[PDB]
This record gives sequence, structure tokens and C-alpha cells, in this order.
Amino acid sequence: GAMAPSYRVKRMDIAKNDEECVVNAANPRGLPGDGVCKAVYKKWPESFKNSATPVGTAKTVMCGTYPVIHAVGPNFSNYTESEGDRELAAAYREVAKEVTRLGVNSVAIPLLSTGVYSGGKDRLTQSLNHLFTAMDSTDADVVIYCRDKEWEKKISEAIQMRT
Ligand SMILES: COc1ccc(C2=CCNCC2)cc1
Ligand SMILES: [Cl-]
Ligand SMILES: [Cl-]
Ligand SMILES: [Cl-]
Repeated sequence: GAMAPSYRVKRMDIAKNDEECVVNAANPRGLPGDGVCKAVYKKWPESFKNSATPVGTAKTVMCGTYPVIHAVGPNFSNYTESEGDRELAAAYREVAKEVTRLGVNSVAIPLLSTGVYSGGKDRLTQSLNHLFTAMDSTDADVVIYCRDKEWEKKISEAIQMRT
């Protein structure tokens, strides 16, 4: 584990991460997809061999020795708020299991279901809180990746609030 496990946030492409493994914001069919998923496909295409996995699950595939954790958050266009909420919480629990299993000291993680799977709603706080609930019991350095200037500020505030 990390000597003093931390949370950090950076505003940049997760494909350029400086961590021991990456979480993909995957689709259930292991398709190239859009957003983080598309960047992950361009950087680690080998990781998409048999990556298909059901909603609320995570499946790790190695690109070389570099672990890609395909986490499938729900598309809130398809789920009810209640059921989507359950599946989003579950995807993050499965990420925490996989990060523990791999024995990595760091992980790069996007906010699941905050892009084209958000159903046109701001789910920053909902997604980040499910991330904290899953990852708080792990000793991995967590680095959250985002693209929006205002989201970087709000994620940074939420991290600092608890320190
Ligand atoms: C209209 O509902 C939404 C949908 C998406 C967003 C985001 C803004 C910045 N990038 C992350 C996702 C915010 C509100
Ligand atoms: Cl970038
Ligand atoms: Cl998304
Ligand atoms: Cl963002």
C-alpha cells in the first residue's frame, strides 16, 4: 500500500495518468465507446479482449503488465434514479475489490456515470460520494481525473473538506 493513502484530482486525459493502473468508464459490451472509454481504447486497445461485463461490475484485463479495470456504471437514461443509484454504488465496490486484488499502490479513476450515462443530470456529488464509500477502506493513492474546470474545483473542495 501507500505510506499515507491520499486522494487527489487532476484535470486532464486519464490516458496520460501517472498511476499503477487505470479504471475505464466502460460500456457493458466492451465496445470502444465515447469519452474516457474512447481515450482508454486508443491508449490500451489490448485491454478490450473479453472486457464485456454486466452493469454494476468491474472486470480487469492486462495491457502488457498494466491493469485496466473496466467498471460499468449504469446509463441513467435506462435506469430509475433508485436502481441507477444502486448499480453506481455497486460498480465502485467492485473497483475497490479489484484494486485490492492487484496489490497496486496507486489508481487513476474517472467519475462513473457523469458523462453520456448521466441522463442529462449533474451527478458529480452522487458519483464522487460512491467513489469515497468504496475506496476509503483501501490503502491505494487515488487520483481522480476530470475534464471540466468547475468540476476540478468542486472535487478538490470535497477532498480537502475531509482532511
Ligand atoms: C445537464 O446535466 C449535466 C450533464 C453533464 C454535466 C457535466 C459537466 C462537466 N463535465 C462532466 C459532466 C453536468 C450536467
Ligand atoms: Cl490532457
Ligand atoms: Cl459516462
Ligand atoms: Cl468532467
